[PDB]
Amino acid sequence: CTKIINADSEDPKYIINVKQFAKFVVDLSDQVAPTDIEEGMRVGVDRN
Amino acid sequence: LQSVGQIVGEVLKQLTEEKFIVKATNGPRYVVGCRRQLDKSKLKPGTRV
Amino acid sequence: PVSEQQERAFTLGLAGLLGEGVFNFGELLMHPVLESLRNTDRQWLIDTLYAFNSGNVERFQTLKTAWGQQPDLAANEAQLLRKIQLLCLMEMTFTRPANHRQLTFEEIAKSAKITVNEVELLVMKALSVGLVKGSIDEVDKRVHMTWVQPRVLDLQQIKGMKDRLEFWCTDVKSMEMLVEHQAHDILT
Amino acid sequence: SLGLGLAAMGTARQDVYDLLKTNLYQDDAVTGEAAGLALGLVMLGSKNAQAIEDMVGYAQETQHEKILRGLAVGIALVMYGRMEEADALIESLCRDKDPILRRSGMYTVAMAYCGSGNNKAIRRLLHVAVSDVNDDVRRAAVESLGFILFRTPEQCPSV
Amino acid sequence: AVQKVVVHPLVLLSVVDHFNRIGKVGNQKRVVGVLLGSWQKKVLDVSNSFAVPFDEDDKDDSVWFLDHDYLENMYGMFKKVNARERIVGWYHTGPKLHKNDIAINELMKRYCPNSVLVIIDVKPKDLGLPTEAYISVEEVHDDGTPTSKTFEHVTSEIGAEEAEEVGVEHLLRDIKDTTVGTLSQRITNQVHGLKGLNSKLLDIRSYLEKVATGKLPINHQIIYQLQDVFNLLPDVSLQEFVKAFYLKTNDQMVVVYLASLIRSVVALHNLINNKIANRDAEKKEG
Amino acid sequence: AVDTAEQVYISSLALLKMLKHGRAGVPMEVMGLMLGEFVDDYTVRVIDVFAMPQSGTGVSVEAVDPVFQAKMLDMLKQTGRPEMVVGWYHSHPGFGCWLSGVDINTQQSFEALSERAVAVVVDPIQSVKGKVVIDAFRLINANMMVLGHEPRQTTSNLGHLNKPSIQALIHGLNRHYYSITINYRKNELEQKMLLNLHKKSWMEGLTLQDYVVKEMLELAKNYNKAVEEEDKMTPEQLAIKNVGKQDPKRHLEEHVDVLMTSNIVQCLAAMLDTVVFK
Amino acid sequence: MVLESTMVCVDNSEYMRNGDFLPTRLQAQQDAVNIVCHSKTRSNPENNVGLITLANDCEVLTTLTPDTGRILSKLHTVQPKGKITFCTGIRVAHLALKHRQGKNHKMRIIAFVGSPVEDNEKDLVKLAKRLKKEKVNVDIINFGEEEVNTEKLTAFVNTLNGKDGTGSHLVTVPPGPSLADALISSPILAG
Amino acid sequence: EFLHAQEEVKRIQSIPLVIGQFLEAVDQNTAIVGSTTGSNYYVRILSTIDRELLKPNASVALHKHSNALV
Amino acid sequence: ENSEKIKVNKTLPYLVSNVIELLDVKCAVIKTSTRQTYFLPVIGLVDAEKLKP
Ligand SMILES: [Zn+2]
Repeated sequence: CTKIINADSEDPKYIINVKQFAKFVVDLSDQVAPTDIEEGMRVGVDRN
Repeated sequence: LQSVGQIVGEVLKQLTEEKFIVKATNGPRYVVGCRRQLDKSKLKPGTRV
Repeated sequence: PVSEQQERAFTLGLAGLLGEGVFNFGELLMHPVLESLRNTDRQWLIDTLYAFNSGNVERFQTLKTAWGQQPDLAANEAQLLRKIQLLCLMEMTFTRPANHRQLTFEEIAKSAKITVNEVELLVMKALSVGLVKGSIDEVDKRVHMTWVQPRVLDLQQIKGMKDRLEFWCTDVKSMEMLVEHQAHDILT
Repeated sequence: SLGLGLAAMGTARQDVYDLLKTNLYQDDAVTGEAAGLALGLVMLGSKNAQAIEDMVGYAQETQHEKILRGLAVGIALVMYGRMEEADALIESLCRDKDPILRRSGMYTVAMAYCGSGNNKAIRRLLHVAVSDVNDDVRRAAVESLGFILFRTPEQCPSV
Repeated sequence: AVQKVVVHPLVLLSVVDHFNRIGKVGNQKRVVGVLLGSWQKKVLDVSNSFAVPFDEDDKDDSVWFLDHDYLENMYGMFKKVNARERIVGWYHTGPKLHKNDIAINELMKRYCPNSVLVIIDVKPKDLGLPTEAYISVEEVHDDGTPTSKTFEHVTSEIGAEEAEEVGVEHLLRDIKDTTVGTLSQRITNQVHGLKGLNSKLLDIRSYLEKVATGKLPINHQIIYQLQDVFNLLPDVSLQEFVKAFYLKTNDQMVVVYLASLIRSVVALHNLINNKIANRDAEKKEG
Repeated sequence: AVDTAEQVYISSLALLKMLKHGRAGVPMEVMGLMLGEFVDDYTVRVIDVFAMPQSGTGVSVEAVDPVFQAKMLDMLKQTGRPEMVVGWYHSHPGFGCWLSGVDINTQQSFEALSERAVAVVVDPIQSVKGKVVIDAFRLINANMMVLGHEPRQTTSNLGHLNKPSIQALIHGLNRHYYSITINYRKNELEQKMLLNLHKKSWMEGLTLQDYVVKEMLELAKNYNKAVEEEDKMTPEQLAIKNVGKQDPKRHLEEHVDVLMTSNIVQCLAAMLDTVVFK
Repeated sequence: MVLESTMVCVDNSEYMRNGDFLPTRLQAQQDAVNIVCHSKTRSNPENNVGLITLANDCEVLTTLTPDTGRILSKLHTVQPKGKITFCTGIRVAHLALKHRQGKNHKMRIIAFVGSPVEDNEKDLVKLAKRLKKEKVNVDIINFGEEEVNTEKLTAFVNTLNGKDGTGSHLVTVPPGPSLADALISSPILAG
Repeated sequence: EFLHAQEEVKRIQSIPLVIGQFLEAVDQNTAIVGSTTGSNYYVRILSTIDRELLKPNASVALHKHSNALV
Repeated sequence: ENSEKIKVNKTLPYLVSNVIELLDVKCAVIKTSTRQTYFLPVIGLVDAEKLKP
């Protein structure tokens, strides 16, 4: 689990603070809807 | 792209001319050795390395 | 043009080499192209130029040098006389290593073309130039000195052959074999 | 090939030797290793220079180690009970840089001096086991010491 | 420039592997490859290198071909693997340097501003080191030799690597002070006595041989100048070196004595340790 | 159709290139393609290794560049002889030698491409000439699991394979893979040149000038002898001690060999004094 | 798409500086190379063209390539001054064609001679007999100036193509100014 | 072989060592120590080191891979 | 370089965080959100002048 803080135009490049680790610039997963992912929303990121 | 960065740390003391005890800023401490012309005179303890 | 260069070499043989600028014991003097052209220039003057560098005092050649070229030589005769005295001091050490390198004060007096009593004063002046670092003993004014720089080696480097080098090296390997014979089992 | 060579061991028939050479020249080491052992058995005790030359030459040119290992046993088998006839070959195999050829040389010491307490065979074996870094060659030397001392086995445990 | 030429061990092996790769054809008689290294300082260190296809012909040594595409494409791909890696010179086998080398050198000079030639020998011999370092420059000789363009020898060294001799040295090795002065003295006498004599012998032969085929016995100032530097010691007769008497001879006795007096004390410790070891410990009938 | 304890022969050049490339990319786990030779099932020898340019994707199959492989192969064809790549060689810094699901996905693609598909895992843990942290692994098929994974026709080779055994981390992910033995490929002149360049070059072998010697030696000889004078008191204690019950007496202070070697080698300088020179 | 690779030999010399052919002999030589590269490209895209000066230095200006862009760049800033050394260049060109990995492509050499060559006629004839054994077609277009009648080259071409051989045309420089198109027509008409 | 093995014992010490503090000796040839990380480990003491130095907690160099009291 | 840059930003170890300071031999010191400080001999792909402490 991690918490989103922002979103960007074109490739969203949502940047997420894990909870103590780092600000991670993670792209959305292939099998997800971009609209469903939202700024200021808790999200789950696969480490691998 | 080839360069891989260097841990920033402070020399706690000079164990020997070959090896100086240093502490990484994050906290784990490793005894370390100087590289080439590292000017050990300017590597006196209390210098960031 | 051989003749034009021989004419340039006539000047090189005369004022050009008479000038204190060139005196290298044949580094330039024994170079073949200029010396053959300088053969047209008086041979005795050309010989006198070699004589100052390696013949040192060459008192007979000193009389000859005035004959070889009155211009330049007369103007710098005192300075050149000093240079040959320095050349004589360098000559003993490089030409003779040990043994003959050590020589009497009187020979240095002849080498500096000065009186033997005067040479006690004169050797010090020649030693003073200190062109080459060495060890000098005034018991007989013998040289037996350390570092010296020869402009070129004499003859065909006969000292470099079995006269000094090479022959000694052959002796060493036989002694190296003696070390092997002394301790073959240890070599394993 | 392994069965035919064992069945024809000591016959020294030219036809079996030629067929074993055909398997040797097949260039397949697993079949070739069987052929190499068979080649040694058929010519065991032969002291045949031509056979030893063919095997040593093939071993030098054979890239596969498995063929070399089978050939190595074969070279020892051909030189059987020489006692001094194959000493030059034994020196050459020990001299050979390849470890498997050196192992064959230790085996050649054993076969040439089988049931012999000859000091010369023991001495060469003694130096190689200490000198050779390769463990397989060192192991081969110890095995060879047993074969030579079967005739006098009282001293066999002490070494 | 090119003050020293350290060559990494991996490159030293790479030349030998190429010789085996072209071992099928012995006609070339040499192995030629682009030498890639980093000019971190005046010291030049060779790193990973690749071999450009090249043919050397005995016909006037003018039939020489270097593939521009192979040199450019491989160097670019290798540079992609290492940013530090850059063309620093070229390497060839054939220990006697061919006359064609200078022409190949001019192409090498174009590719790298201060390139160097390393004459590594795939078949190693004895003495010194395998790589030979030569840099070709154009200048006016002070004495006056025409053209004065020739390769100049430069110091060469072996590079540092980790876990490299596990493949090779693990079988042997002799890292101890046990063999110091037991065989080490023998090697120096073996080469300084013979190899040092051989180079001097080449010059002594050159007194007539240099006249016959050499550039000149009286040539290359260092022939006499370096030899005279080697003759820092006089070389004959009085010498005044080991014949110093009050000087070196007296000192040799003081140090030899101080070194020797320990041995009498040394024997005492070793002998008594043996006496306790055998006279008491062995003698335990129980 | 049956696996065996096959031997992988690593040429010195391939091993040297792998560790050097691995050391450079140890932080980023660099990967490369191994130019091996499939001479026969029992023996596989990697004659050469080449390093893939660093790829952002990782050690994954996608990271490998098809265009780079084709052009590199063409260069190998023009100079010397090219060989079909046996498999992918790569470095995992965190776990000396280990296997991963990501690794198997690339390994499966290489297995589809050829047969042996050997994978090597070199790492930063190292020794000057005694580490060999590198290990080689080949996956075992789930369908093949019902059949014996590796039938052995030779007992001794299985015993040699048994000596490495398994690593505890490797044991955790061992299932679905089988370790394959790796041995150095035969080295002859290659061994000889490094051998010539070891004592003569890697170790100090000037030889012409190989032979401090009389300046600090007097200090070292006095200091070691002083240590012996204090140390010899412990042997003096042992001889005086009744020692009815065995007790440690700090004997074997030794240093006798160290003094003997130093004094004798310096005394051997007499050969330089009157024989090597005049 | 006939597969052929041509190691052309360009000439850079004080003679080439003369502009009797076109505004400049070098520019005309560059134009002649341009048409042959275009002709090879029309015949097959894979066709490789490579060129080098045969004067003073006879290395490889460009390795043979299907793309003609490298050929054009090498022609630019050719810089003319070196005395002609055709014998070394011709030997280099023949072996260079063998050097190419794609020997399947037909091997041909086109050369330009701007100055008389001071070589023994027997020596070039000996090379020409070796070239005949190599069986690589060579056609030479002399540019601006040449040895009178190119007698040594005419014998060299005959030795290269004797016994009902290809008889590749040898073009002696047309006296005075010559149009590049006039020079191009003879090779296009026949090898 | 003895000399080569003795060199190997010296070699483990030379590689960069993480700093550590000795805590307790369970038995000879073993120890419990806290590193700069602080995590307590069942490390093995090197044979050469004098045992008397080990008893005060002091500071003990730890091999990075082994964590042992180098 | 752009493809590597895109992959690295996307990757989990990008650890985007502020630069503690800017240095010259052209150099940067970055404290990652992991709270670990690293000095980079090369300031980076982005322009040194563009980067702000
Ligand atoms: Zn992997």
